Amino acid sequence: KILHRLLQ
Amino acid sequence: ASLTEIEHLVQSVCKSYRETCQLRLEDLLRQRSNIFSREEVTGYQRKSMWEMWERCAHHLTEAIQYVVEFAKRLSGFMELCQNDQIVLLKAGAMEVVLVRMCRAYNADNRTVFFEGKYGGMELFRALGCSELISSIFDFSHSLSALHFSEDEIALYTALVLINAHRPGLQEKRKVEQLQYNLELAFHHHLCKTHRQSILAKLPPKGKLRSLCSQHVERLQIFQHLHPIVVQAAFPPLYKELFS
Ligand SMILES: CC1(C)CCC[C@](C)([C@H]2CC[C@]3(C)[C@@H]2[C@H](O)C[C@@H]2[C@@]4(C)CC[C@H](O)C(C)(C)[C@@H]4CC[C@]23C)O1
Repeated sequence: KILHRLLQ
Repeated sequence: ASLTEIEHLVQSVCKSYRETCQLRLEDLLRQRSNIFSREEVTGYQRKSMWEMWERCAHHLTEAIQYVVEFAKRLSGFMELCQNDQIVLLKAGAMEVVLVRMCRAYNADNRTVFFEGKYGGMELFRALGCSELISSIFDFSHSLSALHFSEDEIALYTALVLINAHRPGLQEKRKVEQLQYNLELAFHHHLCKTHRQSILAKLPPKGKLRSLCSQHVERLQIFQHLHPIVVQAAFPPLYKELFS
């Protein structure tokens, strides 16, 4: 997920 | 939290907000006379619906990226499990963007800063959701009337996100504590500045959720009629949060 990536 | 500590939270949230805005408020105000011509408005209106959706979803996605950066800056957020971070962002990121939109809205002529100039709601007519767009502009008009300070919009947007009632939270009591700290900071700040009168004038709860629901419903219709466009030309972050 993009969102997982953006979160770290 | 104690008094100095509540006030430090106010300050931290304000700085996080200011640091994660797309554009500086002074640059938006200085551009208020720069308004799309009739010809330019017509150009937008005549664009195909799929292309205008794609373009608008691109700008929405960029705005969402800034909200994720804001969330990451709030105390406690980065310490929540990823499930809960994503629960909060799915439920609230679009709400935050709709609140932030008031910075780009000129209540005097009912225009918004979009792609380098100010235009009215009629700029977006190609999307085929004019009732929704009208409701969004009216929501910005309601927020403009409040004349938020930076502190007030920073804290109010933090509270849109940090909401312990969201279905799916695995650490509900932690989020409860974070939300309470923020509420106490917000209300303290309003008490100190003689601005408690705004609390009665904030949008009813339900209003933001209804705008966000309308978007998802409209998206469902779009994606059904144009699935390859969504697959090929909408941003992944948008699809992850809304599809
Ligand atoms: C999904 C799609 C296509 C169709 C369904 C309806 C929305 C969500 C509209 C409604 C409001 C909408 C017109 C939005 C656009 O995507 C993106 C803008 C936008 C973020 C675009 C960039 C601008 O500088 C600004 C002022 C910050 C606006 C505010 C208004 C907003 C949110 O659009």
